[PDB]
Amino acid sequence: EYIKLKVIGQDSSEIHFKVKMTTHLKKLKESYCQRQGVPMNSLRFLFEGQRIADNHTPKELGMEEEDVIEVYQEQCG
Amino acid sequence: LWGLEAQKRLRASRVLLVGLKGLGAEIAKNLILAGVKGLTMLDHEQVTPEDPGAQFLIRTGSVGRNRAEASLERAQNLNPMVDVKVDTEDIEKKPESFFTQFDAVCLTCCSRDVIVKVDQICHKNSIKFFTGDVFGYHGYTFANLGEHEFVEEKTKVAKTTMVKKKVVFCPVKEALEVDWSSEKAKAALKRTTSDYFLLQVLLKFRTDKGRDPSSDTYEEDSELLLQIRNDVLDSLGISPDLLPEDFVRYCFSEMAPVCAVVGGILAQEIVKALSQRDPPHNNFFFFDGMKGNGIVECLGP
Amino acid sequence: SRGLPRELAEAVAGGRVLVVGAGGIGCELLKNLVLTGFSHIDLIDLDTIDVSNLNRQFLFQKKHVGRSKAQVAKESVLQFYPKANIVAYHDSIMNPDYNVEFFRQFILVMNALDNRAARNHVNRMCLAADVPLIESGTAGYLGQVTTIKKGVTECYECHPKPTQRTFPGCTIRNTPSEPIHCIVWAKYLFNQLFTKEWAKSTGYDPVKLFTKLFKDDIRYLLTMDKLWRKRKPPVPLDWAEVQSQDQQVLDVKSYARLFSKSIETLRVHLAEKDKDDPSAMDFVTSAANLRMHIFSMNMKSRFDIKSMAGNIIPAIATTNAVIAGLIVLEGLKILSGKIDQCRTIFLNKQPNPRKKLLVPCALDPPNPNCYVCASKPEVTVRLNVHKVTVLTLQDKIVKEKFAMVAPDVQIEDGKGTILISSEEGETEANNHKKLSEFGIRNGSRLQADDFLQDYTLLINILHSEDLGKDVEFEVVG
Ligand SMILES: *NC[C@H](*)CS(=O)(=O)NC[C@H]1O[C@@H](n2cnc3c(N)ncnc32)[C@H](O)[C@@H]1O
Ligand SMILES: [Zn+2]
Repeated sequence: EYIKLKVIGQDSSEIHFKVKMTTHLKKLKESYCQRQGVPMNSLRFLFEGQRIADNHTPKELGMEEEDVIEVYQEQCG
Repeated sequence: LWGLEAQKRLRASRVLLVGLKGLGAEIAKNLILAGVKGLTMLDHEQVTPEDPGAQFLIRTGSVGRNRAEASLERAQNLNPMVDVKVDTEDIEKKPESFFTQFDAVCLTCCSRDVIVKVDQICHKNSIKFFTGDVFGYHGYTFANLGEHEFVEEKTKVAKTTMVKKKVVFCPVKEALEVDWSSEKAKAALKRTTSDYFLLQVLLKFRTDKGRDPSSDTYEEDSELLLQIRNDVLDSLGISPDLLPEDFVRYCFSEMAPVCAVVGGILAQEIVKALSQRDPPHNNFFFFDGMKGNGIVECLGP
Repeated sequence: SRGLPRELAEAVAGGRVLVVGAGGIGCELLKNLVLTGFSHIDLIDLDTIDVSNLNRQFLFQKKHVGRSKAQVAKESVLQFYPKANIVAYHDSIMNPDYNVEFFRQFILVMNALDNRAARNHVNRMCLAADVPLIESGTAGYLGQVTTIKKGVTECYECHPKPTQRTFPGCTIRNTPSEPIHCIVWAKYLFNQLFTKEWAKSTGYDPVKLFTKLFKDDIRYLLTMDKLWRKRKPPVPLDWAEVQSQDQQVLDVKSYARLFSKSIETLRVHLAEKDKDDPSAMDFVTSAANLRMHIFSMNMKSRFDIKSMAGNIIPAIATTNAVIAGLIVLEGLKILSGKIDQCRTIFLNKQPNPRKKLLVPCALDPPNPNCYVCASKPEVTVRLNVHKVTVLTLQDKIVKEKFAMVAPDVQIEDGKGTILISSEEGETEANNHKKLSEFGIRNGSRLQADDFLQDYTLLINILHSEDLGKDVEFEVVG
């Protein structure tokens, strides 16, 4: 089964992903990183306060339909 | 017509700030630098021996002088374009006519009863209401803007443009006197931070003792706070085990860093409200400087 | 100056702390420290003050314009607490004077910087000193605070930093380091025009305005050699000199003419009674590149400046207050011996689904692969050996990219031939010479030491004559 996930950045920005529940979340992270034009380990992705690792899946993390993934990015200013 | 109109709306606004201790100092400094049309600092109290330091707008050598009066020079010096004013009279005996000259009113150091009254006055006269206090490592802000309209730009959504939005706030009395016997409130209870109920405890202290808990009388205040903890939580249908005993040792006096944090958030909320540019935090902001939590709760409805 | 338990208060009153940077965050931090009971504070900042009611500073006012940031911050705070022992340095933290011995004086170091190269240096200095470092940053409503401790947490360089696409506007810059500081200055100058009001007196003369902020103002900055002793001095310009001798980077004469062209065009706009119109952007391109040339900085094209200028996030002073307050609160836990309670704290614009505006996060352990804080760190660089010289290696590959300050470089071969010497007057003649003349090519290894930073980096070389347009070196791994 597929699940649509909301990925919300610090600036209230929002991107929606539709991802296979058994597929590693590394794909979602590398896709989002490509959209922001930033390197792989440049941001952190949290779900329920837990850091989403490359080999994590929605099934393993009990992710529901329309659940929110939070993005955090270091400010150098 | 543009975000430039939000700029001129702020620069035409007059704010009333009550209470010129640590938190009020921070709020004044922030709002003045921002460029409000003017700010009126209201305090009835005089500078005490332990005030010139902790309050950076007060000069060393001002003990015995009115706290708001002694703040004026430093406060004005920050921005000559701001109309910085003082009021030495008591807020509790201030007529309703006085408030109508201000776009926003921000209360610090006031008793619950003064908080509710002034809030009720603002709503009657469409004035924007704010309150906030610091207690040790804890600090909070509350807003009541009633029917509030703002223009926030919404970032692109793909799988940026401006949009008008209306948010409805509620009176402080409803926000403070929440009924927890309801079915909706029971499920809300688990999600509600214990800092809300801590606020309830400290308000009762302030109303009864005429002051906040202090480092000088730690042991007596600490005993009364535990007594109030039971008398407030049990009188709400909530098991008094939500606030642990160790809460007493983290809510005394005014931590300068906490004023910095809570004064920074509150001031910005005042700015947002007056400019009508960004979505103001709906209702409460609770900060615990020991845990690094900044929570926005919506209570009252 | 008490508000917290005896052990902590005596720790705070007796300890000594370092604040690096005296801008928005710094000035707020300083106040927060003195009001908390920190009585021994060192404050360093290289820059001088430039302020106007276009953007207003906490401790900095019009009477302070042209003076040291750190000194004025010290003087301003001394008026609140007369008893604080504050040492102000008008200098760069990358001055070799501020060595490991200097850093061991402090029980806590707090960052308040706007650039990467300096942050990198402090990171390494703090690891070498074995001293807790509190790292902070801000942009608009957003910002974070974190804690770096050797052998416990990740260093400032354990993870790749997002390459800056959007630029946080900070408290007005006077001495340019990055090319963005000139674009901010030009954008700041543009909205300060369209002696403070010299244009309204000379009749918008593009030649008279040229000879004031690009002649006198910078010659006035040369009176103080506090920065100009080990760091590269700025070169003043005269209008009569410049006359004498699209993504295209142009020469100084053209930007001086476009400067006079922009002023000739924009004054027609002023006659009546924004950044989109070409003439407005033509000013920004000129006044910036002009300052860029003065401060030994490579000039940028219109295309690059256009997108950069559009990416400037406006400053929100209230956010810097929040962060400076969070820093001190993290400081208190460390000096309390409760580092295990420290958190990486992110600030949001709006509350998240979990109703959180401040988001605390567990501190991450050291990255075993980090090229800085790991034991025996090693990298790999691909470059053209027949084109790139030792000077290009030193100033743009060893010092710029890998952020070294006083490096010493020798070739790995069981001989140790000194290519680069930090000690002046040893390998000075090697600069112009090509790297291949020293027997360096594919497979060669370079052991670079920065004894100031107390840091060894092993550099692997892979040679390639093909790199592309405007490519000199490429980091691989
Ligand atoms: N992004 C947040 C705003 C940054 S700031 O608060 O304005 N601080 C900038 C301030 O720090 C100084 N700085 C930068 N690099 C420095 C070195 N190497 N040494 C000393 N100070 C240094 C700048 O001078 C700015 O004033
Ligand atoms: Zn590291």
